Amino acid sequence: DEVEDVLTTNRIWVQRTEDIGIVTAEEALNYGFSGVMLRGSGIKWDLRKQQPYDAYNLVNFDVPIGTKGDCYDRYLCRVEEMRQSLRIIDQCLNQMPAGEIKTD
Amino acid sequence: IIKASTGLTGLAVSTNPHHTLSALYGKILRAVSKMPQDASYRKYTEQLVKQRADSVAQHKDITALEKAVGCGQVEELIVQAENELILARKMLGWKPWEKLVQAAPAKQWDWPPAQIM
Amino acid sequence: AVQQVRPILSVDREEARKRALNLYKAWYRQIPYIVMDYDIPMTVEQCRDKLREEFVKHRNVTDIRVIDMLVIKGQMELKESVEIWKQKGHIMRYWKESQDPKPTDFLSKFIQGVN
Amino acid sequence: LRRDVSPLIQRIRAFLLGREHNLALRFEDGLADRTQPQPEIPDGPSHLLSANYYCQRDGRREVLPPIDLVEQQKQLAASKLPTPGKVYAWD
Amino acid sequence: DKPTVRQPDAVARSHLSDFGRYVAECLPKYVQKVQLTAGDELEVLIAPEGVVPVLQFLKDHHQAQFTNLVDIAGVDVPCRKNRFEVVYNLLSLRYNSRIRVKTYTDELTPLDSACEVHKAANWYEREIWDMYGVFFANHPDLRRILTDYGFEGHPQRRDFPLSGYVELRYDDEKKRVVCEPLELAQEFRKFDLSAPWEQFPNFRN
Amino acid sequence: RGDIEKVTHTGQVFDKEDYRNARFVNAKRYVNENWGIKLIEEVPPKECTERVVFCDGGDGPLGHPKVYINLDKPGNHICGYCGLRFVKK
Amino acid sequence: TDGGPLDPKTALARPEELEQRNKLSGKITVPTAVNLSPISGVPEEHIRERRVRIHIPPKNAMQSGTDNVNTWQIEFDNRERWENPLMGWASSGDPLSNMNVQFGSPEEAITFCERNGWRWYVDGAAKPKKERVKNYGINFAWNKRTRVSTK
Amino acid sequence: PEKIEVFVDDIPVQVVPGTTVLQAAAQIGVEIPRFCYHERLAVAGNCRMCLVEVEKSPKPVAACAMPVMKGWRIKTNSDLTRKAREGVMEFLLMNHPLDCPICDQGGECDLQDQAMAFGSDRSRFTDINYTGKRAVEDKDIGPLVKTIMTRCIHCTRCVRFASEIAGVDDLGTTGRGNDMQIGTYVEKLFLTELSGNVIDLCPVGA
Amino acid sequence: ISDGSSRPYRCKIKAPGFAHLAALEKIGKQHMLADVVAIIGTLDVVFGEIDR
Ligand code: SF4
Ligand code: SF4
Ligand code: FES
Ligand SMILES: [Zn+2]
Repeated sequence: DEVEDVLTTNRIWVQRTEDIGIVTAEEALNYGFSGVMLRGSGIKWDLRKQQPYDAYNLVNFDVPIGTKGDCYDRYLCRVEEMRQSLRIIDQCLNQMPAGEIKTD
Repeated sequence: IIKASTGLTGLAVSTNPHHTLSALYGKILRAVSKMPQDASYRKYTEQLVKQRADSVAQHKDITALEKAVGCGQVEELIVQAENELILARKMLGWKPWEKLVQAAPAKQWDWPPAQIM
Repeated sequence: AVQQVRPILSVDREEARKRALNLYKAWYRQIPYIVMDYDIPMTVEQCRDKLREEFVKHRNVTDIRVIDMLVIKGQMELKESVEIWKQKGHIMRYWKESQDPKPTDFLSKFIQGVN
Repeated sequence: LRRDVSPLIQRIRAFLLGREHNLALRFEDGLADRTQPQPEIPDGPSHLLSANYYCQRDGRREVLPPIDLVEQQKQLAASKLPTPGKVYAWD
Repeated sequence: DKPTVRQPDAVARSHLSDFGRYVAECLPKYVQKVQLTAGDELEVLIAPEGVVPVLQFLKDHHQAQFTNLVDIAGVDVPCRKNRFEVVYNLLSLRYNSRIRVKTYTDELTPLDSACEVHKAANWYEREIWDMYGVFFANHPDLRRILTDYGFEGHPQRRDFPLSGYVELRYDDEKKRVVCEPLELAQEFRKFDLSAPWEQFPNFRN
Repeated sequence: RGDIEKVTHTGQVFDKEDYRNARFVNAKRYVNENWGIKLIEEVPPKECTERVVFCDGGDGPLGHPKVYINLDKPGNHICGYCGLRFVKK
Repeated sequence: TDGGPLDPKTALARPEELEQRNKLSGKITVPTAVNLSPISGVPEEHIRERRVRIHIPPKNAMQSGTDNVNTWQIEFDNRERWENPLMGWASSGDPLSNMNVQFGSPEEAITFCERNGWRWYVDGAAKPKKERVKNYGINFAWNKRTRVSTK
Repeated sequence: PEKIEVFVDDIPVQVVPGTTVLQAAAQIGVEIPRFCYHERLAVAGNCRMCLVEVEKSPKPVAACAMPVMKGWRIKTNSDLTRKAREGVMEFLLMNHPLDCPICDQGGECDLQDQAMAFGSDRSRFTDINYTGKRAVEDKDIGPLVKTIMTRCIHCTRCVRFASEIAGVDDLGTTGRGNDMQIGTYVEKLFLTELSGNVIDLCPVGA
Repeated sequence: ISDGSSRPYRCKIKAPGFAHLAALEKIGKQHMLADVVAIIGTLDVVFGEIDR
């Protein structure tokens, strides 16, 4: 909250990030983009939800999607992945079973 | 009644999606009508684009068309139809319906490869 | 024997010879811009003699695909020398300026070491 | 108990932050003990000594060479079009 | 049940089986063999001359929208007649799946570049040019991307040694970083970890 | 300096005519004063009654793997891991 | 064909460019004996000096398993190793001394060595199998010297 | 003479009628595990590792010394064959000392490789805590050999090598049962121009 | 990909930043120098995985 109070609302950060480095979604698909650079351009694609692995499907979270595709949307997407990672950390601290740590 | 945005940059909204989809589907039929009838790709593309053309002609609303097709939003349907039109133009020259251009070499697809056998 | 393969940039030997001569012409034009820019202790005539020796040690090959692969690699070194894309430490690697030469007679090879 | 500024500077900091302030710095009272009792890791599903054999638990031997699908259809054979998976709308 | 053994997906197996037979029906000329490996992954072994249309088909068909090409991997097998093999890994977002398209290439035989289909290959085949040394025809920019500028040979070829052929040091009579023949201070101790008893009876056939 | 001419427990010392003693004019030679042989023969052998005995290093899980030594042969039987000597009267 | 828009880089190209694209799309006749020594990037000294041994690897005599015997392999001739004067390791100036390349048949390794221009030789051929009869009744025999004295 | 047909691992193969199960198995390519079968020595049935299940039989057969007949279907990768191998070598490994880091045969020991392939994953031996495994004294067999008789698995390869190929009969099998020791009865030296091969013929490295 | 032995036959690592640095040529074009500096950051790209 303190880091976002300094960085996110500022006019210099907006003028240095917004409408800069705009990548279209068909260029993102054709050039083989993955992750936040897919998610910042409006494409709803997170590998933790579509093809789940290693108990991501017993925990619940939100997938942040950008709109414009510039630097500001990707920065806000990274901060929202930070907060949803805090949510998944909360759920994993809430429930864990007692048992072995490795395969037998 | 119009979509404000697609939620997806690089693709603006379409003023007349139905006529663009119908024109692309008619051009796909015109490109596939030159294919031989024994080729299975012609039959599969004709079945696909006939089903999609019946879905476009049956539904006049945009979001009803997007729900009835079920693939996605209608601009991505225009993108898919354009890509399949480019494919149907290219596969007349690529000539896929014939036999194998190159036979299998000896021990080409054997794993593990170091065995005597 | 006989084999039907896809060619690389040339069908017969004459086109590959023309591409090798085009490499020699382009390297000849690129040598005086290499000398004045790269800060190397080699005279232009020594650079052209080294270019001649690099072509001479590849005169012996006969296969057109091998010749055209050599043409492609020489064009890559030319493109890495038109744009500077390199340092002076890598340009002098053709001359082998740091390796002390080894004798070829059997007595000196017997005296020095088993190699 | 914990080292901080006097509450006048704390109220000045809470006014300038725009929110109530929780201490970012860790303390010995808020953390767990460095010396803990010695733990016992429980056994897994197949440390039972009676029932298990390795032949029913060997995942490395249950793999197979990859299946030629045209040959499999030819051996086992003697509507909507086939999709690679479920349709997901990323639009 | 069996908690140690990994449980596969039956519906993914059925969907990839139907799509693999669909691909083998659609392109009888270029598709050589369609297989479905363990772990629910489809491998479409193709002819070299079908390197460019099949991916284009997998870019542009309505049941094959493999929009992302995530990487191209090269495997060097020296025992085969055509030495290298080239593996294209494609991801479909619409149908939420992956496919592998495998082809074979000699040390001198070209491959037609997939840069007209997928632009990510604009560097990826360059890596296959640098690591293995296969020429990609109709490439917009084919250069060495990962190795040295004065480097000779291709590293991840199995004929190339692990430690290379040359080393670099600094030399004061030339005031330059110079190139010397390779001498290790301690050699790479090769360990013989070959299995003397076979473990998997299903892979000898 | 006597650490240059000192012999380690592996029986290694550099000769007086060797050039490799020129590395020790600025850094002293490290010879371990605790030889394992002397500190393993300082430990007296353990007298046992049973025909076979078990050794585990004297620490449990922190020692060596547990091995069984036969004591029917007369003499001192040496554990191959830790060097402890057992004897049966 | 299709009545759509034609490709502009093929219609507007010169007849010399149409002949250039069709000749590279064909198949040329080459000899199958191809020397690839200048292409592989090996220094010429290792080409003219090193000798390559194609062999089936020896079975470990203390072990009954023959799975590691089941391949052929290429290995390079052992050069001089030495002790470094600092600390006592085994320094070696041979870059190719640590490379064993697996192969299925000696003909494949011979063609690979002719491709890469190495000076190749085969140490030994494939071992023929001799039919030896083994059964338990020979151990207990009547007027035979093969009667066992153990057990 | 004629060749009889046997179906080894559901693969038909024509064999000489004097051949056993293991020779037909090595003919088709499959390696049946062994500890006492050496092809230059006499056959024996004492390690019991080579048990395979043939069809319409109540008990598994030892593949090293059971000659084949016409119409047999031998299943090497069967469930009963793997269960028999795991049980037999679990019996082999209940009394083996924990000497692998101080054993020179380790890294090429037959018992380690045959535990990693066709072996169990964990020891079922509860009695390591109390009334534990055996230990036998070392015999001064010679100055060329180093004998640790606790690691011996009683496979009788050295005794067959002495009485068959080496010629002298100094090696022997003393004792009865679990206290059986494979060594000379007195403090003797086993001397032959061929004692080094005994180190080759010991599968465990006693 | 594995040949069944103790070692992997070939392991290829797909760098997430490889395609991003590939499309840097189109994304960063017609921009300011300071705009190129921010763009390089916006693609996340440590070059250990890119260089492999
Ligand atoms: S005989 Fe084999 S299993 Fe036993 S201690 Fe030696 S290496 Fe280990
Ligand atoms: S000493 Fe070795 S060869 Fe002799 S019976 Fe024991 S394990 Fe077998
Ligand atoms: S190998 Fe058959 S019982 Fe020993
Ligand atoms: Zn001990």
